[PDB]
Parts: sequence; structure tokens; C-alpha cells
Amino acid sequence: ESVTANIENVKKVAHHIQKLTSIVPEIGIICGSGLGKLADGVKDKITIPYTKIPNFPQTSVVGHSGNLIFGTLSGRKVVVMQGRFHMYEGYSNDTVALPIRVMKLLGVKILMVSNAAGGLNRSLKLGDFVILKDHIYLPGLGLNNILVGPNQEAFGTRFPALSNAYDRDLRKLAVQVAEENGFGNLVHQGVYVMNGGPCYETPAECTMLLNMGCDVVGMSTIPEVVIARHCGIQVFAVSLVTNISVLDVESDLKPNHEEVLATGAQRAELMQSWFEKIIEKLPKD
Amino acid sequence: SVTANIENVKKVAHHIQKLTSIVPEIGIICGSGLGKLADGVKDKITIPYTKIPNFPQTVVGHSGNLIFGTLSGRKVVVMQGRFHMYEGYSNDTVALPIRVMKLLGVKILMVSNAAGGLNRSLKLGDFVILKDHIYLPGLGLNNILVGPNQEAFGTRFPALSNAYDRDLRKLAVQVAEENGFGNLVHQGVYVMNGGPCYETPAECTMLLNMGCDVVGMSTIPEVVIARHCGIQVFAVSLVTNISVLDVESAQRAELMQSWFEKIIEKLPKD
Amino acid sequence: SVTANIENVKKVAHHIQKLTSIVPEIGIICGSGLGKLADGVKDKITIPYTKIPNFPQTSHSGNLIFGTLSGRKVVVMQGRFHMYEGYSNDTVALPIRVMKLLGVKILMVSNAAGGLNRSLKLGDFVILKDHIYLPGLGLNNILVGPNQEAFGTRFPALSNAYDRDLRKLAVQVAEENGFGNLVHQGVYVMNGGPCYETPAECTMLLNMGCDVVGMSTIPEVVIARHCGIQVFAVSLVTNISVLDVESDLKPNHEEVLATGAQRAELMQSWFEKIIEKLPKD
Ligand SMILES: O=P(O)(O)O[C@H]1O[C@H](CO)[C@@H](O)[C@H]1O
Ligand SMILES: O=P(O)(O)O[C@H]1O[C@H](CO)[C@@H](O)[C@H]1O
Ligand SMILES: O=P(O)(O)O[C@H]1O[C@H](CO)[C@@H](O)[C@H]1O
Repeated sequence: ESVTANIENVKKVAHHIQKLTSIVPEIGIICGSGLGKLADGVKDKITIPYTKIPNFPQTSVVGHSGNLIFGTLSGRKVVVMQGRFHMYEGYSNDTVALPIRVMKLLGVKILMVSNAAGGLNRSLKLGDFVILKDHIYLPGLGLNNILVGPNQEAFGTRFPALSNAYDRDLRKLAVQVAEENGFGNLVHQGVYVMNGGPCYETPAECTMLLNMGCDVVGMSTIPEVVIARHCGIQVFAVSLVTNISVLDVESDLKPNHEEVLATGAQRAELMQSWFEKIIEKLPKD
Repeated sequence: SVTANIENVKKVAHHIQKLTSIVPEIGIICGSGLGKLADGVKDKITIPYTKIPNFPQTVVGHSGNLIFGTLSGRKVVVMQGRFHMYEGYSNDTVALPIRVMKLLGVKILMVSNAAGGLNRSLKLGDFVILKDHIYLPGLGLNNILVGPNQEAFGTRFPALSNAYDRDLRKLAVQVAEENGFGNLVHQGVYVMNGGPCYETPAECTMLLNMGCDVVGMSTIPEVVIARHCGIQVFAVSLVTNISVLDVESAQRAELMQSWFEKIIEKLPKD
Repeated sequence: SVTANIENVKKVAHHIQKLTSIVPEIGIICGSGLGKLADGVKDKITIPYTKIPNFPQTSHSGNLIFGTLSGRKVVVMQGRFHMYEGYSNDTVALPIRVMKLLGVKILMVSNAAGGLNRSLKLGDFVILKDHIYLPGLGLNNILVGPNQEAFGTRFPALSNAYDRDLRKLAVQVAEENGFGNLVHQGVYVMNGGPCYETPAECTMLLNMGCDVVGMSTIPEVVIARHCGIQVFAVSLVTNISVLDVESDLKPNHEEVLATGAQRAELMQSWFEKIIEKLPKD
């Protein structure tokens, strides 16, 4: 279970991190599969390997520790999680919750998150951006909600509302920023459903998910968003459609993480630009 | 906690039987903000969970109580302090109290909860008698019964036919109508959201389209255990919120306690 | 329980290889009341799970049965591992990965399922052509945890999980042997169980596009697919799902077993005739 994402352990982590950077992040960023470029476009960046943060959850790419990247992006102080924690890997809820709660204590007000997702909605094209305006947390509706277990009152209430989980204003900004910069056509809003994974969704599953009103499906993001909303961090989340969900069993096309990565590699640049440009126009600061 | 097997349950029940001579025929579980009923129990014996060895324990200030006594002439055991899965309680922990009830002699379990209203015909404060449920966690491999079956209590694969006893439902409705609040009472399908997050509009829309009428984070697990060991079940949701479907878009507590008393009043007796 | 990693799976496969010379190319898993196939295995060696170190235990003890079925080398799991029993992912995964290491190329699985699809009759066979892994979607996918690279990829696709050629072959065999009318193809949804499905659940599952519902199969199929074993799977419809909450009709396990046992011989025949027509090099 790693370390309990309670106030004491989170504070310890936050304070260790604070000793390692003068950057007080206003904006937290989680990069999805193949969506790292943004990470590297951080200016005046301090890079802190997860291995170098005591009690911070560990995730390697393959042997390599993920990184916490502090710096600025469009003149805003950010912390970027380079390497997220997917539940299908077996990570505990505390493992996934901790980094977000650390972000909260560090000063993060807005969490921006990307993921690679399958396009269920038939109108989606590979490489489309689907801003999450809502989600369906299949694991959470089951008994696998990241918040299951004693509530950490320090961070939030027992029964978080997920009413405006995907801040409608952030979404409006994101869309406008896409519109103004010539790629509004790539931008949709929709419902992301979490498949715990790690299997890609069968055609029957995709068909069911689509009929449930899901637009994109992936294996991440919702738990982080839940933790985020729980502790009052505003969320903006986008899915890169990295595969068009196959709805027919009588089909050649088979999802594969490689093509997901390829699609991510191809759209990483535009998504980075989009993110930098959204960040530039974030209010309150 | 401790496996809700016949031996561990037998022990907790035997302890309790040393603490009271009330043999309940009716078990009552009150939901969120309900349970203004535990007050109206006559000649009650309040037994704090803390006092019972191996009994699951509730949650600052308000520790749990097993309230024994009489309601509308009938012997009851009320659970003041309910155990929700989102709290991280084990299957055994949630099953044990229900099986203890069984050993203590409970024949009918009456359950109330606070639920979100999915069905668009529902209004705040409506009562939705459960006539069926969708056990999302159960289908998704978090069925309270997962693990070695405790054969002493019930069969490996319990059917959930008539799980919400139709006769009890008929009676509950008749009593509501006879008491001038029949118009508040609906019947419908309760779906369990493991929680503890409230349901997103997308989730509610999906739940509605799944044929769900109300959603909450309790009840089904207890009901499963009750049905498993042959306890008849009556269960009702107080609609305490009307679910929002699109992102782009005390009074009752005592009425319910009254309703329960009046139902119990009319419950058949051997 | 031991991790279904390559080391543990090898150890088991080797210990089994010390007890039998039969290199199985076909793995068979029998469902509720359907183990009549285990009897038809010729030149057979029966290896109680108990006789296998670190092999999952289930019950009399379960058996790995090695031998010949329609001239093809098979290994049959007499006694499978159901998640509703409390078994770990590793417990379910390991036997399938052991089969992989023993040389299994095709996994044929049966199960007893509730018939959701309203055109299904009791005792029908519904060949699985796809599945809805409700536990899987809900974060109880058997593969959750470190990926075992020796066996498979981190994110297995499940597109042709129910090998369409095996399905075609299964249907032709049924058709030519007089019981094609018994045979359907459909979507199996896993109810984690062990409760039978409520009428509202059944109604929901049906509307989700599910034809049959059971509490097994998907996890082994997923592990099989993950390690590149080809899968054929069939639900025996051992009960017609009750969608009506006012109905007196209800599932009864004794009836489920009876219905399965009644059909086991035909199913055995079918599996044998399928295996007989499997292409061989
Ligand atoms: O969600 P992200 O991290 O982007 O990654 C997604 O893509 C991967 C498989 O394609 C899974 O990890 C899924 O969750
Ligand atoms: O179901 P009861 O016990 O009514 O409580 C319900 O209300 C709480 C949330 O408002 C959750 O615990 C939910 O299950
Ligand atoms: O799937 P098989 O193994 O056939 O068995 C099924 O039959 C039982 C339910 O009747 C459960 O065990 C279910 O999994």
C-alpha cells in the first residue's frame, strides 16, 4: 500500500520536495502515454527523480524512475509528474493519491492531466483531443474507488461531489485556446470511462461503454481526478484518442500500445502547444 | 476482522445473549440521517458495539449501538452504526452483524438508506421501496460473499429471487397508503455505488439507463447476507438528492420511522 | 499463493513434466457439471493438484488430466478456480501459464451460464465470441499487477480473443453432427458472483449486449490470450435468466448442475469432434 496518503506522510514528502526546489507550483500536470514532450518544455526546470523523494511512490519506465519536474510554463509555476501510476500496475490507492495530495500541499491549484484513450464515440478520429467534461468511474462504482478506506479528513470530505469535476471554465478556456489557434476541429468534449485494465476493451465492452454514453475509454486519470477534486484542486483533463475502439468482433484491427505511443508521439507537439497556451491564459494569476 | 463463520458469529451472538434476553424477530438498519427510530423502541437495551467482543466497530464520538427492545409490540434489534464498504470494512465485517442477527432470531431485516434519485419521476423526500437491486460491486468481483462459503449460513450460490420480499413490499405500501403518505412511496431498483464519491452526471445517466431507480453506497451487501442466511428483507430508500444527469445542465426521517413502526405493527407473527 | 511469474510457472511445469511425458497441445477446462470429458481421455495420467508443488488447490482434490483426446495431446483441468471462492489472480493465472509452458496451443473452456438472450433455450450451447469483463473494467482484471513479460504484453488486445476459426469449426462440427440448432454464439459477461444475478441485473446485462452470464472463464481466457494461447469457449445455458422480479422462476444451483450434467456427454462429444478436426502439422 506504500505509505498512507494521510496528512503526516504527505507533509513529509511535500517538505522534502520543498527543500529541493524554490518552485511553488500553481499548476500540476500529469502526462499520459506518449505525451511527455510538455515535460521537457518546462523552463528553469528542476528535475526530481521519484527515487530521490522519500516515501514518494515509485514507477519506472523500465528501470528508470519517473520524475517530478518543477519550473515554469508560459510564465506559470508548474510541477509536472513525468510518470504516472496506473492502477492496473497494482499500485495502491495511497500510491496514486499521494502525489496529488503532495501537489495540494505544495500549492497546486489546478491539475492538468492528459491520457491516451480509445475513441468510443464514432465521431472521433485518431489524434483527436477529447476534453473530459465528465467521467464514468467503473472501478469506483464497483468497490474500487480510489477513496475507499478511511477518509483523510485533512484533504477532503468523506463523500466528495464530482459535480463540476472537470472545471467547466477550464474546459471553456481549453476549447477557446484550441479554437483561436486553429485546431478547434481536433477538439471535442466527452465522457471518459475508466477501464481498470490492463486489457484493451473487447468489442462487446466498447459497445457497452459507448451505449452507456462513454466517448473515450482508458485506464488512468479518474482516480487522480477523484483525489484532485477531493482536495479541492480544479481539474482539466484531456484524452488523446490514440485508437479508435473496435466495436465489431469480426475485425482485423487490434489495439496495441505501440500505435498508442505512435499517435502520442505525433500529437505530443500540438498537445504541448495547446497546454502551454492554456496555461498562459489561466486566470487568478 | 474475524471470519463471519458460524463459530465466530455464534460467539458474538452468545455474548450478546448474555447482555439481553430480548430475542429480536426483526432487525433494523437505519441509513444516513435516518434512525430517528432507535428512539421509539420501548424498554430498549442499548448495547454499544464497543461492548461486544468481535463485533465490528464503527467513527468519532458516535460509536455504534445494537439497540434491543420492542417496537409496535414486536421484538427488534436496531443497528445504530452501520458499516459501509467505502470505509474499507471487510466483507466479514459487514456480514457478521447480519449473521449475528440471524442467530439472535431475526426473521425480517428492515433497511433504510438515503439514496440519489435517478428515476426522473422521483422527487426529494420520496420513499423508494427496493424491489430489486443492481450490485455493481458484486458483478465486478466485490460481492460481499466472495470467499469460502459459510455453509452454516447459506448456500454457495444464493439466488436473489424475491430478495426484496414482495409481501413485505405489499404490506409496506398498504401501510403507507393507509397512513396518508402512499403518494410518497415508489418501488424501484437500487444500485450500489461502491463510493464514497457521489455519482457523476454521466454515471447517473448510465445508472438510469441500466434500469436503476436510486443509487447509494449501502444496503445491497447486507441484503445479500440476509438473503444468504434466509432473513426476509424489506428495504427503502429516502431520496435525499435528485441526481443531476448532465454536467452541462428530519420530516421524512420521522415519517419513515413512523412507517417502519406501522409496518412492524402489521408484520405477521407466529 | 505464488506469483504466476515465469520462475514459479516453470517450476510447476517442470514438476509436472516429471510426472508425465504427454506434451499437451490442447488445454481443456470443464465447467459446472461438465467434467464428463475428463473421462474420455485415453492413455491418461491423472495428477491430483495436491501432487503438484505450488499448484493452486481446489476440490475431492482437483486433477490435471494428461492424455489423448481424438488423437490429440490434451491436458484437462478437472476442477477450476473461481474468483468468487476468494482465489487470487495468481491462482487462476498460474494453471493457464503452466499449460502454456507444457506446450498448450489451444485452450478450450466450458462453463455453465445463465441465458440472458431471450432466444436461448435451456441446455443450449453459446459459443463465446466475445466477453464483457465486468470485474476487469472495474479494476479486478486478472492481469492487474506487474506484467509478466515472459508471458505476454502489458496491454493485451482482446480483439479475436475467441478465435474465430475455432468458433467456425465448432459450429460446423455441431451442424454436421445434428446439434447445430443447439448452438449459438454470443457475448459472455462475468458476474463475479457467487450470487446469481438479480432480475434487474439480468435485465441490465442483457441491455448491455450480453447473451450469457457466468462467474468464470473470462479471467482464464484473458491469461490464455495474454500468453498467446488460442481460445475456444462455450457456455452451456444451465438456466434461463429471470429478468422479471415478479417471477417465481429462480436459478437453483442443483438445477444448474443437473442441466450441465445432462448436457455433458453431448458437450464432450462436441469437444472431441472439434479436437478431431483441429488442423495438425
Ligand atoms: O492513460 P495513460 O496514462 O495515458 O495511458 C493509457 O494508455 C495506456 C495503454 O494504451 C494505458 O496506460 C492507458 O491508461
Ligand atoms: O446508505 P446510507 O446508509 O443511507 O448512507 C448513504 O449516504 C451516504 C452518503 O450521503 C453514504 O454512506 C450512502 O450509502
Ligand atoms: O463457470 P463454471 O465453472 O461453469 O461454473 C459456474 O457455475 C456456478 C454457478 O451456477 C459458478 O461456479 C459459475 O462459475
